[PDB]
Amino acid sequence: GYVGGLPKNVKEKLLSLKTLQSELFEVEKEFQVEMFELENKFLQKYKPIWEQRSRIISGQEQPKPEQIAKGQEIVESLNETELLVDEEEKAQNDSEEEQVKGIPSFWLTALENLPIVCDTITDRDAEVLEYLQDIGLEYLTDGRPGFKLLFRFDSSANPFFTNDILCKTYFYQKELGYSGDFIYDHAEGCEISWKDNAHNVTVDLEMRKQRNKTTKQVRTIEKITPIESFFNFFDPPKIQNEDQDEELEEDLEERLALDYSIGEQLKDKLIPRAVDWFTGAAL
Amino acid sequence: DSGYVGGLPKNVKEKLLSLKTLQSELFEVEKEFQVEMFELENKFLQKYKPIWEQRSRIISGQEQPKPEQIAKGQEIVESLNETELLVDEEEKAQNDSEEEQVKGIPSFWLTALENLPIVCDTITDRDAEVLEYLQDIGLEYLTDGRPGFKLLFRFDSSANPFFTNDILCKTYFYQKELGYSGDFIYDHAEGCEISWKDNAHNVTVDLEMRKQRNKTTKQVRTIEKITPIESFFNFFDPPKIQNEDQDEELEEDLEERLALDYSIGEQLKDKLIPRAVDWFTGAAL
Repeated sequence: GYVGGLPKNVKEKLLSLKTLQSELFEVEKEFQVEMFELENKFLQKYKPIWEQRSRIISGQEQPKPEQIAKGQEIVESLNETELLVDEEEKAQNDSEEEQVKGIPSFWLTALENLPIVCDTITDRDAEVLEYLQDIGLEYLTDGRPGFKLLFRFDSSANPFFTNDILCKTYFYQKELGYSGDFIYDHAEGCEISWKDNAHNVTVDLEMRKQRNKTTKQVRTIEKITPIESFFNFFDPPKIQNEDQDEELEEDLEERLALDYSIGEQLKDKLIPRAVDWFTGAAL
Repeated sequence: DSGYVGGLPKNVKEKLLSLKTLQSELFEVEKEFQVEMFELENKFLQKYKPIWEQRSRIISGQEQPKPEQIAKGQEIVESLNETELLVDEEEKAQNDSEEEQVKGIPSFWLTALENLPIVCDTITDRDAEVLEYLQDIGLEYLTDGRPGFKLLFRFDSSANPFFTNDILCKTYFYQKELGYSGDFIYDHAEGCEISWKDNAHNVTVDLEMRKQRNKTTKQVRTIEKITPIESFFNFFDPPKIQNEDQDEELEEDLEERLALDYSIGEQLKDKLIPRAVDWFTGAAL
């Protein structure tokens, strides 16, 4: 205030500082573009590792002796001696071992250990998550900057929906939010092609067969009511803000905070750290 | 669950070991990514250097704004709300001879630090007295030698009465390996020895003097005593370790002092200097 009340030398110097602030903001925009470029570059390196562990998880690929030995040495260095093999386990025959190809409930176990997301999982969700093979992540290059999430389900054996893959998208605002980070814009996601309502874990179901007391027509009914589930992660909050959504926008904002927290958790912890979160060592 | 872990078939344990190996490879990739980020950040620090130097010249009064920069600032003021800078008729009547009697921006950096939440707690009035002579706050990235960043504080020896050092700097150091989350993690920090002009001006100590005809020792003797005290300039001379005392005393020392010190260093580096102006006016809050 008084700095404005100070002579126009001080005001004019502040004006120059603000012009330099705008120029610095331009340099900052350049830096942000550069760091997203670098992040994409190294995400291309992340993807092979994540896909490899996903193939191991689903059982689509097998380990190798050198990898097992390296993990042995690392675990001994980690002090997490629980993973260590014992002779009683060695006694198991191959016929006993191959009864399951992938790690049972790998992701479900990992998501159960993960702090916030585990609260979202219901029993039917847990059963569904058993068919979850992989979680993949991607960055949005066009238009608004943002990052996208992918899940792969073995839809062939999945009894609940035909969606081979589900994708979830996040958006950021146009300009650099203050403090030189990117702040969120609303999110969008897929809709699930449930095979039927009984198998729809986002829904609880009622069956009714009736003869209408008013018209005396004969009818059989299939009825639906939505419920909370891990897959409420999809059907994300509709819009950041719009005139018709305001009453919805209350829930959209709250669920947006929660869903951004969930996605941030996935992005930083789970997809970059899966093994420890499965084993619980990440706790 | 230990029981479930035991239940894991030997094949499943082998697969888990392979997965942990993959996680280690991921940590290696994260190391490479952090190296690239550090180098790019150094490059854009080089690009920031001109603008920061120019604003420093403006702050010190060594340079005067041009009408072009003035008009651009006026436009940016018309944007959002900064009409505090819109110059009024009463000021245009003034003359540079009257205005330039105060050259530069009084207490620009001291004001900037005080608005900064965490660090301002450490600054005392005795520290503050030095900070009016602060006219620059600079960053350096320790590309050579141990990784980390160094902070630079500048003064005028001919102006300040406290020390003969034109520049005071603080340093922070990282471990050779990344943290678990993939971010950088810390090593012991170090600070400069302040070349105080005299102990009386020195602000990291409180002193007392006595004189005794000590019959207990039959000594006509003069004595001096020095006590460390709390002050922001304790931000320099950070803690160090000695093995035996380390595990009892410096364990808690490292638990507390290092946490506060790293928090303050990162807060300066990230929040303050890139927004050196908004923090001074307070808009950066």
